[PDB]
Amino acid sequence: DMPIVCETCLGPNPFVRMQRIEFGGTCHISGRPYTVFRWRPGNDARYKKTVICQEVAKAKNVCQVCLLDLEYGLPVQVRDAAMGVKPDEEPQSEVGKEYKLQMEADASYAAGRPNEMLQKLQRSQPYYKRNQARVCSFFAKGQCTRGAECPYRHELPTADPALANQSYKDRYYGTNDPV
Amino acid sequence: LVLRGNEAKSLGEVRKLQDAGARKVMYNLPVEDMHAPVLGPAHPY
Amino acid sequence: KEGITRTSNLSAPIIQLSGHAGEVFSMRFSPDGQCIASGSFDKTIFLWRTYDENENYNVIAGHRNAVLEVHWFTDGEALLSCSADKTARCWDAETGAPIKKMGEHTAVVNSCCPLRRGAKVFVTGADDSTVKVWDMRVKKSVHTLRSEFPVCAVAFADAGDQVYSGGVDNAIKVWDLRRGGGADVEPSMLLKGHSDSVTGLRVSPDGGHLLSNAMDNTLREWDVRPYAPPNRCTKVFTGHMHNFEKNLLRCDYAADGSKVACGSADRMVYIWDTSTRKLLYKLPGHSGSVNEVVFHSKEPIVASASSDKTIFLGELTQ
Amino acid sequence: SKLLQYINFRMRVTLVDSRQIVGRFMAFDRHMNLVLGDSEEFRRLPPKKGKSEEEREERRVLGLVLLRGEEIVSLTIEGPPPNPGGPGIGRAVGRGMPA
Ligand SMILES: [Zn+2]
Ligand SMILES: [Zn+2]
Repeated sequence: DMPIVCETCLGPNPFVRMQRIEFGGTCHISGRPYTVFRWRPGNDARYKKTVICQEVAKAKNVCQVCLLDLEYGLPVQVRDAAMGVKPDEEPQSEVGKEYKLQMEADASYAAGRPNEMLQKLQRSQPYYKRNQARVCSFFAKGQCTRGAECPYRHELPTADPALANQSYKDRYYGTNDPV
Repeated sequence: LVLRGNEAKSLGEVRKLQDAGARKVMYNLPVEDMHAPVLGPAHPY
Repeated sequence: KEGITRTSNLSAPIIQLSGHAGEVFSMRFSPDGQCIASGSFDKTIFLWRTYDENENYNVIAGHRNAVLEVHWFTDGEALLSCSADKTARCWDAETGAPIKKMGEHTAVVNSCCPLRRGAKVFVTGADDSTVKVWDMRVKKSVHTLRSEFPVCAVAFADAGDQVYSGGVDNAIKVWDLRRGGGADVEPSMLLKGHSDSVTGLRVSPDGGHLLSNAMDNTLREWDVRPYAPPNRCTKVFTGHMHNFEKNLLRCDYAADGSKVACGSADRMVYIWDTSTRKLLYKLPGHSGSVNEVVFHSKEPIVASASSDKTIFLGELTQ
Repeated sequence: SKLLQYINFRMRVTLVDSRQIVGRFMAFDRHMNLVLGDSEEFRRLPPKKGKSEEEREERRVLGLVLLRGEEIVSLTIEGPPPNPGGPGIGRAVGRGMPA
């Protein structure tokens, strides 16, 4: 009825026009058809859409968009490390994952003292710069004709080359998440 | 006749509260009944 | 179970009235308390029974824009509807026919109040800064006064010779209509103390007190007794809200003068005890700004109308 | 004519010989013909001193009568004529609360 979203991934505007595409995608983790939500966080933003199921979202207390934790905004590793909790038991397989889901249908993150570790390692103001156009792939190759008009960032990619290959399932579960 | 009276009365049953979870209100009560918060240590969340 | 002292004859102590298709801007109880006139943004008037089914037995149409304000006429069979389509309309309630449609105003006819003792006469104040008095049987308007700022709320006094108009100009005015048979009369009384616009005006059941709701998020109570202190301001109420919606949020007195109900923009039905000037009921349940609240003529029943296309209809327990 | 306002309205008639006809109005002709339902003839007998003019005018009951205008002189009124449910619902609902 409403996305489960990082309040950074709603941008500065207290008013949000968001598109609701029911059955608009497959959860990037449970592979399930779910209701997608799409919106422009702010005027400098792009159009971000939810990436995972609503359940698969509220299991690990992560945003449906950035897959970062909901309380502190750090990847699911960094929060699981400071939470000290076991490795993910949840089945990687989708037969397994859907079986776990159809079970939990028919029948730990809210009650922790605020961990100083996570608090120490988090951003004070919101990373709105995460809600912004990708980089113009034609500006990189030098072949962009769209000029300043391009809705895509006219800068070059300045990124760790082991990064920029991140996996949804791994940023949601917490295994070899390079960030 | 003034012999002795207490303030024990007007409390008890009359103050009709709702369950700390219920998201409906079935009857129009005063603000101190229907509202007037639950209780207890903020909790951790 | 729970057996809490059923006040009214209504089937339940909280009844939601649905069937509208727009904001509900103003409502009114029949003088004999067994009818509801609900005027919606959908330029339509639903007529509900107050008992035994709550049946909307008639939908009267005929305005081309939102019916902003409705009262009943003193006998309860004729209805006065005021709208945004610049047209105030007299209807027969039992029948479903319109009686007299006067459209003399140039802009949205925000506010109206029909006189409760005397002839069939009602005031209407609209966006043209003119508050006009309208007698039933003549087809011309009987009076026309000109302020400079668009008229938001108007009421006709208990006794029937003065008119109260309040608007965006930070001061509510009382005018005398028999003192004025001319076209640029100057105002008789200047009730000041609201810090911005007035939205709703109700005449007290004795006629000595006037209730003003203001987007000063303040309810103010003034006395209209011609022998008053220098400051006619008596009472102040805090608690309700006005927001960017700037809807026509109104006032009401309980039929006994014991409570005062305001519509608010925080979706809450507010009911203060006039005496202690404090909040008796703060009823939730509305999804849109609460436009007008009406106290049932006989029982302590309160019915509210919201900008959420419904009307809650219930009784007060304490 | 305005005696269209006058059909079904009970009326009294004077004849030239001054005989009185009281009945109710049914139909009227251009020739001042009339149709009297429930008609009775009140004929004025001479007033014999010591009695009221009002208490002994000879009443005959004629029944349904029709009146030729040629001897119709005057007509007056005698008395009066003788003798969406809309798309609304109301349902019981609690008021929702935010906490
Ligand atoms: Zn997010
Ligand atoms: Zn480009």
